[PDB]
Amino acid sequence: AYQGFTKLGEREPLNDIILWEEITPTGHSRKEYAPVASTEYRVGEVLKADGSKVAAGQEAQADSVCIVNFYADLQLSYHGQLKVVGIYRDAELKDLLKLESGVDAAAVKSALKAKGIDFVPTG
Amino acid sequence: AYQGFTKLGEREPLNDIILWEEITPTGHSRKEYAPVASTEYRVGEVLKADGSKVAAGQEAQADSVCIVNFYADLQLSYHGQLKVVGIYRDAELKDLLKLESGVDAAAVKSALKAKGIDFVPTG
Amino acid sequence: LTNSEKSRFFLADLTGEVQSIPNTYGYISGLGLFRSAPQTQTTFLMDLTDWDISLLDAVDRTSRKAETSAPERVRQISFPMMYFKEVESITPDEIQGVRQPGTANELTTEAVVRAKKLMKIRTKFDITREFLFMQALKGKVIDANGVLYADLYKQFDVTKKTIYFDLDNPNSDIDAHIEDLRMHMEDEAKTGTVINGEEIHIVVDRTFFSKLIKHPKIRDAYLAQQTPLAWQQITGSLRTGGTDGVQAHMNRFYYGGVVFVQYNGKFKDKRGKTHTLVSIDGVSDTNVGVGHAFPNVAMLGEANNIFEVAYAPCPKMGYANTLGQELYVFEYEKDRDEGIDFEAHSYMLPYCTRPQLLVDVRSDAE
Repeated sequence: AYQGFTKLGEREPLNDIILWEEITPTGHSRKEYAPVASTEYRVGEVLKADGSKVAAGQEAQADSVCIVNFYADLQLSYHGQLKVVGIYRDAELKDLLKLESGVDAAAVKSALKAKGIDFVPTG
Repeated sequence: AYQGFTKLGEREPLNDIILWEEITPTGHSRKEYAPVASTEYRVGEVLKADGSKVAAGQEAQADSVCIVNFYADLQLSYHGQLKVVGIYRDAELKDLLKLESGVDAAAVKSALKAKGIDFVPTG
Repeated sequence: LTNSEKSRFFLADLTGEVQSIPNTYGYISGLGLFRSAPQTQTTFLMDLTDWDISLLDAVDRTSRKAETSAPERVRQISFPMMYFKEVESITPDEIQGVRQPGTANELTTEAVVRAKKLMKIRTKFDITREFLFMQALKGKVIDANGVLYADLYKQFDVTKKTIYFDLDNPNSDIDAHIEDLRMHMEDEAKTGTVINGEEIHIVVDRTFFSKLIKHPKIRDAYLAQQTPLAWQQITGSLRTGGTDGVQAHMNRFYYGGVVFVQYNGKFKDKRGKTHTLVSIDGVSDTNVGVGHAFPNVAMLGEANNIFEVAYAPCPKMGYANTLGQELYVFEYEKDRDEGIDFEAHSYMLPYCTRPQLLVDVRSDAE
């Protein structure tokens, strides 16, 4: 390119952050959201109750952790699903978290830990 | 999708617009352009001498017909080239021009008519 | 037998003809480093995947707690390629009447002119290829004009490594800098195999070689030796190896497990500015020596080759979507017997898939 380098992009995070979850016939720790407006979800981003990403100052209202890769242009997930699913109940994820700008992790982790979501150290 | 259709766009126009040109060792009818930032080029759009597209009210400033598919954010053409190339001098083209909104065809065609470009009717 | 000077009626002799062919360098081209990779499309992609490892932290037994490891990282990059076109024409009015140099009264034909034009074109393309290969060895592929085509360090997200030998200071540790350069390749290769850092090419310019072979430490070390190598290096020809483009034997020097080769290659462009092959873009202090160290072919093995050159077809009416070629030459005749047209095409890019291994070397101190 005119800038000297062309980077076609990085592979989107894989749905591997889940280490343990309450496995039930209908799914216990997973809830589906309505994709809000033109929003690009990825694996490991913390969502609010309505479905939008947690922003700075809104840490206490951390509702779940996204575990699907959604595309605003297609209005479809990377598995061709109409909804976006997050983890909001008893489960144990990895430290990989796609936080927003200016949002502290500790408040997000404590809010999620209140609901029974645990994070394991990652090397 | 949630709208019931997932159209993935149409193929970009091919470089079949050229029907005849003054074939010459150093490209008699070809002109190089430094691409304007954040600008999509397709085969058929008319460009000014500056390098941007002919907007409404400036049809008399038409200079050349772009024959490359630039990708702006990539800053490379669809053939891996660095600069935008359009035909401006004597040539014969298909009647496939991608004019902008509010841009009349007659003034653009007559402006290119003086340059030496002719448009064969297509059906 | 030709007309004498001063008189059109007496005769003299035309013994012969002397020619001054310009110097051409082909060391990097003749090294065989860049394996040929013919290409069909105009751009080629590449996948970059890597992982990392860390140390376990001790965790108590009764409170059953554990650790986890981060997943891999997969990216992708793309490469554009340079297109070179060169046109030359033959006309009857540069053949008619003109006399063949070195001959008394015989006339130039079309065959000799065509042969010399083709030879000049091929030589020009060869020197351009050598310059491009040297630039790719430098880690940044800059065209002779100066336009950037592929910056390997930003594309692969690596930083350039340069080593200051400090040859001026008599107390400098040449062994320490040599060891640093040797271990850099082993550390930064990251190929997953076992690396031997002694298998590298160190190509330096005249000044760096002169300062290196005249350092008090090196000379005093080699003078107090009774081996044939030391005798040759001190009082003997320092020109083993070679078969350079100009000289029959290149200067090279053995100090550690590595060798230092002096490469004098340089070319000029249309603007007249010279392009020294062994140089650093920016440095020109004249009194500082520069060099370039790159891994040998037999260091990472043939399975992991990092020096490749691509070739893609010319945009002609019947060469589309075919394997690339080193050079295309086309014959086109002017209408009305007005002459002959020549065109030469070459669509290439030399690149390095592990730019971290390309290490720069300087003679001054940081």
